[PDB]
Amino acid sequence: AFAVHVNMERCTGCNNCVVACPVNALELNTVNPSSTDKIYKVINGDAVILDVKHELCAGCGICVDACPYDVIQLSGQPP
Amino acid sequence: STLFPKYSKTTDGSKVIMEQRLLQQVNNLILDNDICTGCGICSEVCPEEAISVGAVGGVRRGLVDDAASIHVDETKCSYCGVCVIMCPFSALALKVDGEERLPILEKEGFPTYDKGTAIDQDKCVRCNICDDVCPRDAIDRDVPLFEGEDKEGLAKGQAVELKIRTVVGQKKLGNVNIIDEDCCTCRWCAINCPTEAITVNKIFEGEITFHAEKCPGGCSTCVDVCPANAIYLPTPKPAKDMKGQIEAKIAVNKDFCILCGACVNACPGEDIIYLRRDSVKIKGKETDLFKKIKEKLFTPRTSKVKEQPSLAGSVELKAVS
Amino acid sequence: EFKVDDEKCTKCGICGNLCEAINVLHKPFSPEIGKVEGEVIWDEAYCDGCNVCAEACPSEAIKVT
Amino acid sequence: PKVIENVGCPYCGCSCDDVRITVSDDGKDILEVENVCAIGTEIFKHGCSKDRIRLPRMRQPDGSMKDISYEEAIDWTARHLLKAKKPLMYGFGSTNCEGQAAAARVMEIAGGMLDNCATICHGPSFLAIFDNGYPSCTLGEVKNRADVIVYWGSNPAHAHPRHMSRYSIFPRGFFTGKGQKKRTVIVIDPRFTDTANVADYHLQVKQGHDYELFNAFRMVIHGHGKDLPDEVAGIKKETILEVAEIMKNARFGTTFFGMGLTHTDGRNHNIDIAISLTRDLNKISKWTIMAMRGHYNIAGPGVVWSWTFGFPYCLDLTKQNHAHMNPGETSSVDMAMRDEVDMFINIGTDAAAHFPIPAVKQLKKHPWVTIDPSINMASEISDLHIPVCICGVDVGGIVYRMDNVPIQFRKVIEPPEGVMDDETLLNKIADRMEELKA
Amino acid sequence: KTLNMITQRAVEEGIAMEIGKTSRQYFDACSIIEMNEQDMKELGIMKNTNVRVKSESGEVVVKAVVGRQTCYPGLCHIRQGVWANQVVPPRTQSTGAPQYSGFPVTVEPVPNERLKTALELVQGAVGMWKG
Ligand SMILES: Nc1nc2c(c(=O)[nH]1)N[C@H]1C(S)=C(S)[C@@H](COP(=O)(O)OP(=O)(O)OC[C@H]3O[C@@H](n4cnc5c(=O)[nH]c(N)nc54)[C@H](O)[C@@H]3O)O[C@H]1N2
Ligand SMILES: Nc1nc2c(c(=O)[nH]1)N[C@H]1C(S)=C(S)[C@@H](COP(=O)(O)OP(=O)(O)OC[C@H]3O[C@@H](n4cnc5c(=O)[nH]c(N)nc54)[C@H](O)[C@@H]3O)O[C@H]1N2
Ligand code: SF4
Ligand code: SF4
Ligand code: SF4
Ligand code: SF4
Ligand code: SF4
Ligand code: SF4
Ligand code: SF4
Ligand code: SF4
Ligand code: SF4
Ligand code: SF4
Ligand code: SF4
Ligand SMILES: [Mo]
Repeated sequence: AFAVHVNMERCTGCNNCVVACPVNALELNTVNPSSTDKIYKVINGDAVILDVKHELCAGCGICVDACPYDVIQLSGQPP
Repeated sequence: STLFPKYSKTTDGSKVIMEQRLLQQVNNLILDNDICTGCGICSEVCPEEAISVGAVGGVRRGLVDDAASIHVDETKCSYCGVCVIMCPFSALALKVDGEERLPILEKEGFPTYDKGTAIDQDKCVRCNICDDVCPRDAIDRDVPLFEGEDKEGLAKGQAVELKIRTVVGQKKLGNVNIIDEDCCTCRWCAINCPTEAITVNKIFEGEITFHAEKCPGGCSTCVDVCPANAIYLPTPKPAKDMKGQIEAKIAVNKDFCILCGACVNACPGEDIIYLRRDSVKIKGKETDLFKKIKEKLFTPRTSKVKEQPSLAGSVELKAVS
Repeated sequence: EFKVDDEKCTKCGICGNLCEAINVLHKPFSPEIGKVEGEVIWDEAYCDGCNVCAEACPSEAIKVT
Repeated sequence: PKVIENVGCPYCGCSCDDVRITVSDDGKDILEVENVCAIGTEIFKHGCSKDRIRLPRMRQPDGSMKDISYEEAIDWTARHLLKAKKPLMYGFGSTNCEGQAAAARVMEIAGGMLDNCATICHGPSFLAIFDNGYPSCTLGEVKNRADVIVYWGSNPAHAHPRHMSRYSIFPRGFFTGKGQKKRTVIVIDPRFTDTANVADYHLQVKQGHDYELFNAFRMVIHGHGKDLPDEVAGIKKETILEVAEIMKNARFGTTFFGMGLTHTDGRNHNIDIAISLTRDLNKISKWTIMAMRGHYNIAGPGVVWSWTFGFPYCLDLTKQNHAHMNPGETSSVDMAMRDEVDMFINIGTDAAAHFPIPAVKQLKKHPWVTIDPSINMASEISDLHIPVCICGVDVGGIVYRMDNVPIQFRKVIEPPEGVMDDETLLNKIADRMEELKA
Repeated sequence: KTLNMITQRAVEEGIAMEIGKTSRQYFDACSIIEMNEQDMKELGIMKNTNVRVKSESGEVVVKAVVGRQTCYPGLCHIRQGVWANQVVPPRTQSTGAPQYSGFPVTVEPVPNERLKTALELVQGAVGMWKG
């Protein structure tokens, strides 16, 4: 239930934070999908986090490790 | 107001030091963030409900800086030291004045874990397998280093007691032990020891199941955070060998799983993992507090997506009936 | 000359820790197999007829000539 | 608020077609664009502009630039194309495949030199394809099967942004359900690029020594790799052996290359040693080279002129009944150097900006015509600037992806009242030339 | 000093051109040297200061910065565009691909000199610089 922050100023729209998030990958890549909500979607060229109320993230670091030009900061402390 | 109950929480390098000042008496709950494994056996056990669990996967992978695996509300902590006794990999220590001091053990008010380690030195042969397979750095083998990788400990020819002919019996140069406060009872070293000379017994008993058909693929957080490296990504078969069975996405080795719980705390999935412990193995008699702690540790649990926002910044699992 | 018996070898380093000819590579440990498995590599450029490592092996896995 | 699905982003070789546009109520303003990268977002934001060129514009004696009618511009271009002796038409990187067919017809009538951005970009690669072949694959193949991925001399993070998230690394395919975590990504280039950040290996090679690197790899593959020197091209022999072992054990590999190979010493020999390496690896594994084509339809001129004249680029259409091709002799830059031209036509490119300035100086001695939708350097040093529709925003058509798979682009905005598209324009030029009876 | 050099891409550069080749965004994105920190110290180049990149086939005054994409000691880099092609040598080696990456160049710290805009560069190379 952590909080992710995306630096819009250096986001290129690469979409490798959307493809690599394992909560996004739940809908289409799971047998009998449990939850179909998504943290990121690239609207107007930058990654927007729809997870406003910080309910779905799990601090995995797959998205921080994925962005090619580090731009996603993961906060492990309560918002 | 009044100042002297000074509550402080400082991140001194890799140790998160949580402190309570007085004029002359202090209290230091020190968490070593290089050894924590993200299990919650410190949050389930806290009598005073202060320790919460944080971004296990990120911290255990190095992608998080402003947090540790666990957050302790040092205003609520009571410095009992139950967390220090009940943490399987000793990554929490209590220092009262300046020394590691556990009053509850000094008075025998709490049982401790019976990891039960031992290496019958009349059977071990100074092999190198047990140090090699150990997931944690807990095998202290004290052996002179022969020509392999270094200058001779005695000599290649003195690694074997030879009269210069025939060998005289047995060689066994040195001594090998297991740092009992670091072993997590994974049993990689007992299962793989050549001469069956290692005696370790798992602290927890139960069963863990992996519903592979619910893993969303590229999320090897469970693999990355498992302390005892029980988890694996089942290797994809080659062509002309797949035989219509495609592959599994994740699985576990029940021989090495120690029922810690880091996998469950780290998985971002919904219910891929099912964890349930049935019996903790202790020495020391018992307590009503310990019965409560058994009841808390033995409730089955599994992952969850979309937990409540009011507790944002921590983990909440699913209670399985 | 040299010959190991992979049938009766446990991949214990006590054979490659002695001679500078025997280098024992343990390929990475994975719970897949749950076992230790590697290879023993012997080079001519360093041997001798010392034969100490024959009986230093816990098992009788090594015969040399 | 009229959401339009399945649009095409007209910039990089990826030809991404998973773009969603929310066009305004009147169908002429783009409000929000989803699923596209920034470079693309800006293309659409520019296409939906309110203040854009609508009529041609001529250079008067005073040096200013005043508008003229389309028929007058067509007359000008037709008369000049016929009066010239060896005109050169260059560009075609950013146009539909009907735009690259109409141009072929126009210059068939004229008799000049017809050429595209292949010469200055991946034409050295084609010259290697001619030597050794092109063992390749479509991109869904690497999406659904690839176990090892090599980015040799390329930089997808900044060249093709959503290449990694669409085709190569992160997608979870069919036989690659585990996603990234079972893909081994090797990136080779002297810099520590963002692709190398995402990668798992990195072979930081001295710039220019890729031929020696490839030869080392191929000796390893052919089996007696012990004869390698201590280090090769700055890469250390043990790392070479590591990557080579991974490549051998790959279930299905794929190599991508770019300017690191096509713009350095031994332009085409780097590419053909790479192709030789791929053909050698297919002895024990499955490996497929693949070129990181730049513009959307830059593989469009290749195929269209392949079916029309048999030659992808550097076309010598002066004999009027048999064409010739020799890149060292018929290419735009070499002809500009040896002042072998008489007229330069800027169609779907920016020659002034992206050519060497000695070549631009040599070319400007002659008349200069630009057919672009918007102002750029060529349209600022040209003699007349004919507007044209933008592919994928004002006009649809076929485009050709990196791997020669035809994507069908859609139209989202109607072009400004008056502006025509290149196929109509080139056809009108050809009709007028035939009217002038040559 | 010989200081081998390459010319390559960047997303900010692509973004800039699609904003427009004559825009302040394009100026800022392309007029850039991305060299090594060790080389900057050894030459004597203050970070973020104009510098004279002079190869055998031209010359250009370009801002000198340090790039995240770590160039090893002895490498330079300009994002491709007007400024880089003011200095790219035209040699093709009978292939039609000019030496776009890997040509020697000397670098001279020359602050207090302005940068030349894209229009000024091209229209002055041709001889059309009205403004
Ligand atoms: N220093 C350096 N310079 C280089 C290179 C390098 O590596 N280093 N690489 C060289 C290579 S790889 C090439 S590709 C060039 C690339 O450079 P270019 O091929 O010139 O690419 P753009 O400048 O983006 O050209 C886009 C122009 O075409 C217009 N356009 C878009 N759609 C259409 C259409 O449908 N019809 C028409 N008629 N016009 C349209 C666009 O508005 C724009 O004016 O860079 C080259 N220059
Ligand atoms: N934002 C933006 N995107 C673009 C373009 C653009 O101009 N701007 N251009 C488009 C077009 S026209 C092109 S052709 C494509 C091509 O783009 P790419 O083919 O992917 O190549 P580059 O982006 O120039 O980066 C090439 C990499 O090779 C490295 N390199 C340089 N020399 C060597 C060498 O000698 N050996 C090795 N192993 N590596 C070397 C370079 O450091 C660089 O890391 O991008 C397209 N995408
Ligand atoms: S940390 Fe994991 S779950 Fe959270 S947004 Fe990133 S990839 Fe998704
Ligand atoms: S991966 Fe990074 S650059 Fe790409 S969209 Fe996500 S935040 Fe932006
Ligand atoms: S119980 Fe687990 S989480 Fe708590 S301190 Fe010990 S290792 Fe860390
Ligand atoms: S010392 Fe006791 S009260 Fe404090 S965190 Fe540990 S278990 Fe909880
Ligand atoms: S694995 Fe067993 S025999 Fe080998 S060193 Fe360890 S205790 Fe001794
Ligand atoms: S039980 Fe596991 S952690 Fe303990 S000594 Fe053996 S291998 Fe190491
Ligand atoms: S497999 Fe066992 S030891 Fe590993 S994380 Fe899961 S419960 Fe813990
Ligand atoms: S079990 Fe959890 S950590 Fe492992 S792959 Fe599935 S979602 Fe990811
Ligand atoms: S030869 Fe003997 S000591 Fe050496 S690896 Fe084999 S079994 Fe172990
Ligand atoms: S015979 Fe002696 S010298 Fe040869 S490998 Fe064995 S121990 Fe080493
Ligand atoms: S990668 Fe290229 S085609 Fe795809 S959205 Fe980005 S700019 Fe457009
Ligand atoms: Mo290109």
